[PDB]
Amino acid sequence: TYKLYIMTFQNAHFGSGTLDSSKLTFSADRIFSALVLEALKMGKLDAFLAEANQDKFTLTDAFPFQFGPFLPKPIGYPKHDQSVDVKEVRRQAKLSKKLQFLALENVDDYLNGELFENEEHAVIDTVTKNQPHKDDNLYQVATTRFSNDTSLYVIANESDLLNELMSSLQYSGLGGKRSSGFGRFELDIQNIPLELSDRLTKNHSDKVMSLTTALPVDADLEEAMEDGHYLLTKSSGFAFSHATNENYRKQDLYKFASGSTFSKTFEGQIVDVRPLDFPHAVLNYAKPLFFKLEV
Amino acid sequence: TLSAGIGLFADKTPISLMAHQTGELEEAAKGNEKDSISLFSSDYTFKFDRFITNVYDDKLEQIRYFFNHQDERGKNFIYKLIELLRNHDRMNMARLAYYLTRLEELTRETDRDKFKTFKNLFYSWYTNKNDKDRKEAELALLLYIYEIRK
Amino acid sequence: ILTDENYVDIAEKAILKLERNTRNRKNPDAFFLTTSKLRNLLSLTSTLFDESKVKEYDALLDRIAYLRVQFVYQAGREIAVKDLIEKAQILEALKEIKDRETLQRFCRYMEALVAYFKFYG
Amino acid sequence: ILTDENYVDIAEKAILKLERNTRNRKNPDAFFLTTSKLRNLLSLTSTLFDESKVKEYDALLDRIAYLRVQFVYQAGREIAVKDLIEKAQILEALKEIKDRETLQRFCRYMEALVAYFKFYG
Amino acid sequence: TFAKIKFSAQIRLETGLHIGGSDAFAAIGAINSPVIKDPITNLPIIPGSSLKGKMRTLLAKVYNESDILSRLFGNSKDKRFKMGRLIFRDAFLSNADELDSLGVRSYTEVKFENTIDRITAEANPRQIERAIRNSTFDFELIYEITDENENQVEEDFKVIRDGLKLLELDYLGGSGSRGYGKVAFENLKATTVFGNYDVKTLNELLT
Amino acid sequence: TFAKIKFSAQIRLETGLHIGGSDAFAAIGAINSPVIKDPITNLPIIPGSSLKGKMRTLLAKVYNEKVAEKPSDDSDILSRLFGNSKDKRFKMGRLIFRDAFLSNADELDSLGVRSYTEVKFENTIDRITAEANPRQIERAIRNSTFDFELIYEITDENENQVEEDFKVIRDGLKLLELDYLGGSGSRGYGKVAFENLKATTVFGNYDVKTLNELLT
Amino acid sequence: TFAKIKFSAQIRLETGLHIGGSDAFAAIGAINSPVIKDPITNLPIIPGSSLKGKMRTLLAKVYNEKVAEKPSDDSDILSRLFGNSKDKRFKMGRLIFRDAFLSNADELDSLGVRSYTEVKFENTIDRITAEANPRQIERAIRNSTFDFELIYEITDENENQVEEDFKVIRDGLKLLELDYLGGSGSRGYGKVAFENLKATTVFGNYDVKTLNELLTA
Repeated sequence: TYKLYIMTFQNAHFGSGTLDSSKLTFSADRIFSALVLEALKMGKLDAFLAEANQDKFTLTDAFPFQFGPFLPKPIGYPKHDQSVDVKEVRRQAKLSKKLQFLALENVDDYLNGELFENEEHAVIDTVTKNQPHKDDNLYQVATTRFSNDTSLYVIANESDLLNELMSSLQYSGLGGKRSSGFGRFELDIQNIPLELSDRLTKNHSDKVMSLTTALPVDADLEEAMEDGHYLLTKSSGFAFSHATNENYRKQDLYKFASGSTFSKTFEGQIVDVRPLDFPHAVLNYAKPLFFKLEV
Repeated sequence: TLSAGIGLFADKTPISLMAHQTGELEEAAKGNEKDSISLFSSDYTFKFDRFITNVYDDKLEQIRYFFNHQDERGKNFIYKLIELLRNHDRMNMARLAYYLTRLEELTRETDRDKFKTFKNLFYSWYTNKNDKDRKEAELALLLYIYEIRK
Repeated sequence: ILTDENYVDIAEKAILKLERNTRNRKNPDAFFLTTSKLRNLLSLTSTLFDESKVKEYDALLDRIAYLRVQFVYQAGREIAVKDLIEKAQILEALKEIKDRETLQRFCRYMEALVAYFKFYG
Repeated sequence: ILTDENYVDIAEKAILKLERNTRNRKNPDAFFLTTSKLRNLLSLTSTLFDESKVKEYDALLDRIAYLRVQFVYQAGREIAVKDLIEKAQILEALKEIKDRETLQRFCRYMEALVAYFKFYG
Repeated sequence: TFAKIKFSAQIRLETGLHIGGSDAFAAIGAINSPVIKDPITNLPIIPGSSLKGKMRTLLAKVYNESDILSRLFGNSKDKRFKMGRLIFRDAFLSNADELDSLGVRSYTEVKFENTIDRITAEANPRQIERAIRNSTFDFELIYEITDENENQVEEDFKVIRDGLKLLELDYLGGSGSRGYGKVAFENLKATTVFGNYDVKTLNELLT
Repeated sequence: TFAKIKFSAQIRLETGLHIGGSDAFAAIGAINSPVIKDPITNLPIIPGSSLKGKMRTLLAKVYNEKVAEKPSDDSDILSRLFGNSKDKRFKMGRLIFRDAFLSNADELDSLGVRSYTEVKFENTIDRITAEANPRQIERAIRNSTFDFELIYEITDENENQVEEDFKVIRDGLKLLELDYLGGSGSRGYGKVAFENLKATTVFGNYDVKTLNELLT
Repeated sequence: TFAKIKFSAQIRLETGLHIGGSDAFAAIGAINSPVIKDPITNLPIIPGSSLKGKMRTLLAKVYNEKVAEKPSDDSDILSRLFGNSKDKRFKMGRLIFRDAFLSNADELDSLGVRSYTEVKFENTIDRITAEANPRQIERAIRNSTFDFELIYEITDENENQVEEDFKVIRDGLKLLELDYLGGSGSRGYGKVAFENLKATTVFGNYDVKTLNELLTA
């Protein structure tokens, strides 16, 4: 709802299940799990976790910032408004099938219908590292390598405890092989454009688009399946912990995805996906910050 | 029409490294315009309508017709042609015109017509200045040295 | 004058514009200019085309001044080299060096003259 | 005086500034100065332009003193060489050697005189 | 207290580098070993893991038999020391302008090189691509001060100091017994960003 | 303990070097075989790889009982000094040959030297038909001195082999003064001369003055 | 076994030799065919490439039963000494002809010598019109001498081929006394006397006292 937190990476590894892959953006759950792993080692987590259970604060996953904040592609929102030249309009539905990011300057034209040939953010490399003179020593690490002006901007509550944490994520880095040269960024808190904060709702019952991955509360998940158009994306992985000496596994939260269009926008959770018989909680942040489409 | 992408890989390389880069060449050959083969690398993206009728059966036949009816011009002559075919500024046109005309008289005087019907036919598709007759000559010489590698 | 995009096509035209032995029909259309008089001119420039790589321009300007000596001197001896420096505008181009990248452009211009001379007969 | 960037254009101007046989119209505009009197002057300097490479400057200063002898002496014999050392400021330049790199600059200056003399007629 | 001090240095290549990576296509005449590069700028890079593994194997020969390497580089077991307190970044080849003023064609030289059989006496030519002499790369190294720490913080400083002297005595690259290394750290300063920790007395331990 | 020592010797030349570099399609009247050089300064370099390959194949003729078919078939004395890719132990072992970088750049330029590389012209005569085929090959000049250093690491895995590895190293530098070190050396070239050897420990604590008598 | 022995011999000139150098920026009215020189001392040099080039071509008339037409058609007694590129076991080949430098720079300064390279004017006379064509070629001077190093390898193949190869090396050196080390040769410019033929060991162990009997025979 409040000020967007522009973050310039220039090298980053973001997950997608494997190590050979690296997604462009990182979503709400990862950056929130970075803060809790940050506020723990400041000895400051209980001021954040008491804040982490309030209606006051929002959080949003990354989107490319190329001289202007961008947005997801609405999931199936453009309608089929032309039975002419099928030889090439199916090829048009090939390039406009891996696009997934739209600029805020023209996201209203996309709902109104416009092609929007996709621009390039961070061509993904895949460098084959090793370990010398060992048995089974060739892993392979992908890399998002950003295109000289593109940043990522979580959109969150302007909170002074939040800015103290995310000025230290500049030096611990987001994403994958941090402590190896990945994910280190430099934050730059800016302000929201006026026609973007116009539509950063959370509780506006209309044809509303999500801007983050959200697992709804069970009273809202019944009706949100009816008219929604969503992706599901399988948030999982190993739970990072200083208190195990054993790499356990999270309990596989299947969320929605950023860009899921919906009606009567629901309220989300902080899903304790801790493994069984485990000391602390694994928060796995999932509550939506929406985006009105026609309003 | 279809499209293909061929990739050479060494022995004992993993199939995931192997199957991925071939997929990079197929999606590169889909973007030539639509109808192309992509030999070994993204910068040999030829149409099939000038890869079979020009590279694989026309130019490679004539290169193989030369370098078996002689013992003189070995692999070293072929390799210095590849540098001349790959850089290709305006200055290498002159340096190639000098390089072939030295060896036209350096050879033994029996098979001088064979070299002269080779060099004036090789210099022909070096200076065409449409790029469609030159990169084929580079790919035809890659497929010849790969066939004679000891 | 010669830029980077034309100095080989200039030198291709200058060999064609140079005259030939129209008489003495024993392998005719041969040049009055000979190979060995032409390689004496490139032997001056080829030892500067490789000291342009190593040294500064600030030390080579003594021999670049000397190329106007001997391109004139070789032109004065034989009338065939006299025509070469007129057709190929060499004495015009030699007074226009001023830096490393034109010195290498002129010394590649002399190699283009030798290349097409060996090519055309 | 002559620097490295001008001593050939100085010698080009000095041949043009030298007079010609305005009378005796049998291949006219020929010089009073002849080739063989000019090559006797360069035969002094050419045997120092190649001992400047080998030897020190500290041993050549006996013959560099002798070049002021014979450029004066050849000027005293024939009035044509008398005009050459006036037009081409040779007696001024010869008193200004002082090191190896000007000795080679003066000895290339004499070669520039022979080059343009052979060139211009 | 909580702090994240970093070690900004300018690295310097007294010989070449060769940090390889993905091998696409040899293509006859084309480079038989292309050095790793930044796929946007096409400038040679030094990846941080190539620094991070290199200065830990050197310290493994010094501080081995562990405990002081584990807290400075991490360990998959040992619940105390996962994400062990050193967060590196890749080098960025700062002087892409100072080399051009010195006069240079491209930032990556090509070294020709071969291999002679012991009996056949027949060669086997490489083309090992290098990154040229006296290029400087941006070197930064986040060491983290924490509540658990500042008991052994001084004793980690006598390791990372020693873990950069060894790169000045080893190669940091590929094919290092054949040259291609000899890297030097100059202007090695220890600034503190986001913290409160007095970095004065450390700065005389570095010089 | 762990230690690295350093052999700061001074490679002079006599009958100057030609370590070939870019043998690509050069210019027409230019050098047909240029020496390897620096992109920064365009000076001659003896690379460390041509020192290491020459020093094996001379010590392979001395310190091998069985005649090796390949560099992976050396003795235990060469495979640990010069590295071996088939032994479980002797990978990455005992020597770092740094490149050489033309120490007397000012001393040569105080003398009559114009260029640090001479270009000797050279031909070959066909045996029947007596035709010449000339070549211009570049060549480092005679009185250059090159900074030569090694790094000999002692990784606490031998504990007694230190004093007899230098008997191989000093023997290896005696053979390069008799063999030619790189290039067309059976026709004159090469002939390096190692001067002012000094073993000084840089890291670790190993007594070198009891060893510096082996280098004399 | 492995041993390297050394032929420390000494070239003495007689009517001293020309060995060409391009020197394009040489002069105009002076030396247009310079001798090759040490670029720091500017002294006349006999390079090893023109010492090795004679001794394959002079010994091609003695130790080739079949005429060559190329190197690597020689008869395995020249190949094992000098080397081939189309044989298999004789590529590196038992002879490192080190260059020879001007040794007696002090003896020539003791006598009345100004410069170490005399210059000769030579005048191709046209046999009709009698018109001249002078050249100034540069040559080393008459009583110059040269330190002639030569290094012989003995690997684990020279069982008794050490003596057989030294019948060859004292067949090519005493034949250069009858030939001319390159230059012009048919106009003087070549004759040399190899003084002080003296083998010695520099590495390994090999008895050379049975070798200094046919070198100095």
